[PDB]
Amino acid sequence: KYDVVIIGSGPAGMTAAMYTARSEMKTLLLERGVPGGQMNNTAEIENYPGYETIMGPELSMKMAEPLEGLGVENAYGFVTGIEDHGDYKKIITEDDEFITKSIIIATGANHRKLEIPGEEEYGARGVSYCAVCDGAFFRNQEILVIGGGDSAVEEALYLTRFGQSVTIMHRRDKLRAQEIIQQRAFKEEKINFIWDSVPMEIKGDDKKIQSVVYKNVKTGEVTEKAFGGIFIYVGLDPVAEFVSDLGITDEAGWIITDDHMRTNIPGIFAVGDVRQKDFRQITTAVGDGAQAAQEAYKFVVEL
Amino acid sequence: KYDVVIIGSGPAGMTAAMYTARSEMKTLLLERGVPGGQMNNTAEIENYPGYETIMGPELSMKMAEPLEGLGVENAYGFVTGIEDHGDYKKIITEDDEFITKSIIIATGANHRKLEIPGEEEYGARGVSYCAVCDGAFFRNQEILVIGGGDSAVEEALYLTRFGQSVTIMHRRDKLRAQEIIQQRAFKEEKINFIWDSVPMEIKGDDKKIQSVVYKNVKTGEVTEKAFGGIFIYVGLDPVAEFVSDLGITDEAGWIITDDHMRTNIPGIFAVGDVRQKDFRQITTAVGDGAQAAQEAYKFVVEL
Ligand SMILES: Cc1cc2nc3c(=O)[nH]c(=O)nc-3n(C[C@H](O)[C@H](O)[C@H](O)COP(=O)(O)OP(=O)(O)OC[C@H]3O[C@@H](n4cnc5c(N)ncnc54)[C@H](O)[C@@H]3O)c2cc1C
Ligand SMILES: Cc1cc2nc3c(=O)[nH]c(=O)nc-3n(C[C@H](O)[C@H](O)[C@H](O)COP(=O)(O)OP(=O)(O)OC[C@H]3O[C@@H](n4cnc5c(N)ncnc54)[C@H](O)[C@@H]3O)c2cc1C
Ligand SMILES: NC(=O)c1ccc[n+]([C@@H]2O[C@H](COP(=O)([O-])OP(=O)(O)OC[C@H]3O[C@@H](n4cnc5c(N)ncnc54)[C@H](OP(=O)(O)O)[C@@H]3O)[C@@H](O)[C@H]2O)c1
Ligand SMILES: NC(=O)c1ccc[n+]([C@@H]2O[C@H](COP(=O)([O-])OP(=O)(O)OC[C@H]3O[C@@H](n4cnc5c(N)ncnc54)[C@H](OP(=O)(O)O)[C@@H]3O)[C@@H](O)[C@H]2O)c1
Repeated sequence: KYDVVIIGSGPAGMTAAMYTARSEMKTLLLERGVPGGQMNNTAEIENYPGYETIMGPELSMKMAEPLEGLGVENAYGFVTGIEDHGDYKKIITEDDEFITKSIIIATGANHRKLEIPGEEEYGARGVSYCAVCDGAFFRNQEILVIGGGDSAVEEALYLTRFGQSVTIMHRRDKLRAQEIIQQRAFKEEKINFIWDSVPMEIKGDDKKIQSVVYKNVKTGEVTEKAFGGIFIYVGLDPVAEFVSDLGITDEAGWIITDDHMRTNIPGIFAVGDVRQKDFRQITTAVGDGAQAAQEAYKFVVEL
Repeated sequence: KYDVVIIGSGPAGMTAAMYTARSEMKTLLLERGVPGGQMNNTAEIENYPGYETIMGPELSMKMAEPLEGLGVENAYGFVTGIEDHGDYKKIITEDDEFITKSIIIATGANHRKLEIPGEEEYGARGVSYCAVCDGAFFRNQEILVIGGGDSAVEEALYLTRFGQSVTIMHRRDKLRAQEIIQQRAFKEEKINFIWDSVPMEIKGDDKKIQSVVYKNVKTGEVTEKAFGGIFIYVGLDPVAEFVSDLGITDEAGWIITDDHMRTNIPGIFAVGDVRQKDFRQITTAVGDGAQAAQEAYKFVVEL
C-alpha cells in the first residue's frame, strides 16, 4: 500500500523522502519527534556544503520545508516493530500499523551513557547529553565535558558562552576531534583539559551535582573536583530496537547494508547514522538517503 | 609535499577540500575553470537538501566561499597526467608539477555527442549542450531537445522561457527522467514530444541550423522538421583522460572505486560523477567527497 515508508526525519530520512516523492512514490515519513534529528541538538553547523555556518534547527527547518509540497505524507509515529511478509512489509507504531512495499530505516543514533554512579540521579540536575538543550542552565558554572571526539570538543566550545570555564576530560592524551576544532579548543582561554582520565563517580547533594571523581588511566591517581554541570559525549549507540529480531544488525546493533543501502531483507534499506559505518556526518547521511531512495524506486518498480 | 591534492572543484571536490582542510591536511584544490563544475550549467536546483530552490551558480559560490578561509590552496590547473611513485604521487598540468601524498580525483563527466552530420558544423550556430549557457540566443525559436533523461527534460522546461516551443525527442516511448519532472513536461503547453525517434542529421545553411532529419526506431519512418536550435542531452562520458594508463578505469573510462572511494592505487581516491556508478547527483557527489576526505586523512596519517 505505501510504496515506501521512511522511519526517521533526520537529514538522511528527509533526503530520502524528498527523492522518493520526486519519483512519485507514495511516501510516508514517520518521525517520533521534531524533524531534524540530531541537527536540532547542534548549535552551529560549519561543514554542510552550501552554508558557511547555520544553526542546526534552522537547517532542520530548511530540509523539512519542501516535503509537504512534494506530497510526502508526514506523520507522527514511534516505531516499535517491523514484520517482513514477503511482498509487503508492515510497520508497527504505538497505535498504528502501516503496510508498504519498501522501507528506508533512518532512525540514527543516540548518546552512550557512562554508567557510573550519580549519572542517573543527577539526571535533571547537572547531568546533560545536550549542550544546546541545557547550556543556559549553567551560566557562570564550572562545566565538565566528558569525551575526546567531535561532539565533546564542539559542544565544549559552544558551552564557553555560558560557563565561567569548561573542562574537557578525555581518556587519552590526544583528541579524536577534527584538528580544526582541536586547535580552536587549545586556543580558547575558557577551555581547560583533564587528559588521560575517566570519570568514576558523579556526586552531589539531594538537589544537584557538586563534584566528580575521576581516575588517571596511566597512573590510577584518583582526583575529586568541583563542577556544577557535566555534559557527556562518549560516543553513540544505534537506535534500531524495532529490528533486533530481523537478522539485519551487527553485534553492537548497527544496521548492516551494502553500498546501495540494502540490508539482507529485500525492500528494507537503511541510511545514515543507524548504519554500520565509521563516518557519521550530515553529508554522508544526505548521500545515503539519496542512494536509498533511488534503490527503493528500483525495487518497487521491479516488484 | 601536499598531503592531498583534489582535482576538480565541482561539489564533490569542494566537499572533499573543505573536509581535508578541516583535518588540517595541506590541501591543494586544482580546477581548470570556474568552481562549481556542472552546477554552473544548471539553472534551478530543487533537490539539494537545505535549499527549496537555488540557481546553480549561486550554489557554486556558496560551496566555494569558505574554502580560502579554511586554508585550502585554490589554484588554476588543467591536469594532463598523474604518476604513481609509491610513497608520493606527482600531478602534471600544462605548466606545473605538484607532489602530494594522496590524490582525490573529482573531475566529473562531460556531455556525450550524437556524432551525426551537422553536429560539428553547427557548433556555434544552433547546436548546444548547455541551455543555461545558450538559451537566450533562441528567443522565439522552435527549439529541439534530444534525450529522455533528467537533463533533457529539465533543460527543456527551462528553455520554454525562451522558445516559442520546445520539442523533446526521445528514442523510446517512456522517459527516464524523474516522474515529477516528466509530469511537469507533460503539462507544460510549450513542450511537444517526438517519441520513439533518433536524430540522423542536422541541417542548415552556411550560417546556421535550419532543420533536423530523424528516424522512428520502431518503423524506420524518416521525417525532416524545421528547428532553430538543437540542445543535446544524451548522457555522459567520464572526464578522466589523465588516468587512462593507470589501470583504475573500466572499459568506458569511469574510475572504479570501492565504497570508501578507493581505487587500485593506494592514496588515489575518486569521487562524484567520474566514478563508475549509476546515480549522479549533487547529494551523492557531496557524500563521496566527504568520504574520500576522511579516507585520505586515514591514508596520510598511516604513511
Ligand atoms: C552535538 C552534535 C553536533 C554535530 N555536528 C555536526 C556537524 O556540524 N556536521 C555534520 O556533518 N554532522 C554533525 N553531527 C552528526 C549529524 O548530526 C548526524 O550525522 C546526522 O544528523 C545523522 O542523520 P540521520 O538522519 O542518520 O539520523 P538523525 O539526525 O539521528 O535522525 C534520526 C531521527 O529518527 C527518529 N527516530 C528514532 N527512532 C525512531 C522511532 N523508533 N520511530 C520514529 N522515529 C524515530 C529520531 O527522532 C530522529 O529525528 C553532529 C552530531 C552531534 C550529536
Ligand atoms: C543540466 C544539468 C542539471 C543538473 N541538475 C541537477 C540537480 O538539479 N540536482 C542534482 O543533485 N544534480 C544535478 N545534476 C548533476 C550534478 O550537477 C552533478 O552530479 C555534480 O555536479 C557532479 O559533481 P562532481 O563534483 O563529481 O563533478 P562536476 O560538477 O562535473 O565537477 C568537475 C570539475 O572538474 C573540473 N575538471 C575536469 N577536468 C579537469 C582537469 N583535467 N583539470 C582540472 N580540473 C578539471 C571541471 O572544470 C569541473 O569544474 C545536473 C547535471 C546537469 C548537466
Ligand atoms: N562536525 C562534525 O562533523 C561532527 C560533529 C559531531 C559529531 N560528529 C560525528 O558524530 C559521530 C559521533 O561523535 P562523538 O564525538 O559523539 O563520538 P565518538 O567519535 O565516538 O568519540 C567519543 C569520544 O569519547 C571518548 N570516550 C569514550 N569513553 C570515554 C570515557 N569514559 N571518558 C572520557 N572519554 C571517553 C572516546 O575515546 P577514544 O577517542 O579513546 O575512543 C572518543 O574520544 C562521529 O562520527 C563524529 O565524527 C561529527
Ligand atoms: N535533478 C537531477 O537530479 C538531475 C538533473 C540532471 C541530471 N542528473 C543526473 O545526471 C546524470 C546524467 O543525466 P542525463 O539526463 O544527462 O543522461 P542520462 O540519464 O544518461 O539519459 C540520457 C537520455 O538520452 C537518451 N538517448 C541516448 N541517446 C539518444 C539519442 N540518440 N536520441 C534520443 N535520445 C537518446 C537515453 O535513452 P534511454 O533512456 O533509452 O537510455 C536517455 O533517456 C544522470 O544520473 C542524471 O540522473 C540529475
